[PDB]
Amino acid sequence: VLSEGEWQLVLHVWAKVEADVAGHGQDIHIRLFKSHPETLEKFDRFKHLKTEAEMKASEDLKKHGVTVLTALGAILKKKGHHEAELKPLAQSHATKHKIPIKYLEFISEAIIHVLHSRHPGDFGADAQGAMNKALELFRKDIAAKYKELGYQG
Ligand code: HEM
Repeated sequence: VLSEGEWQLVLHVWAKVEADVAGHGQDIHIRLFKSHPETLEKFDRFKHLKTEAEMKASEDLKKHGVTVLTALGAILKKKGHHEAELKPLAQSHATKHKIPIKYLEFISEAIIHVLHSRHPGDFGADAQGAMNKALELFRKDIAAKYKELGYQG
């Protein structure tokens, strides 16, 4: 469970993300694909992208990052009461895209990295710990929904 204080630190930094959702999404995906290249293989629509500049130039990748961060933001704003928002995500990611929890760990790492790179003054140790707890909760809850669907990833 996160404390109310922890949720407020999470949402405080999230408001900074919301000032440029597209750019944050791009940096997060680029970091993810650079640090863990195997994850790019999951995206039939993006795996053709060969360089960082191609990734930045891709309107479809930029659009996708807004979709991803919009879904995550909607989840975070529920402060743990996110069943209705999380279930459809679990359904598609377990049954269609087949994304193991370890890949969700990888993108969580990319999120923390990008938020610190862009907002160090609003993302110190305590805020990072809070965001880490929020993403840990997201991953734990999605893993339970995965199992309900029969996926052990
Ligand atoms: C913060 C965690 C993530 C969130 C919030 C998120 C959210 C979303 C959303 C909202 C969609 C569109 C609707 C849907 O199909 O469910 C989507 C699609 C997709 N996701 Fe994720 N995602 C996350 C992590 C990942 C990761 C790490 C991967 C791969 C390693 C992945 C793979 C995919 C793929 C392949 C699609 C279909 C893209 C397309 O061709 O249109 N997701 N995701």
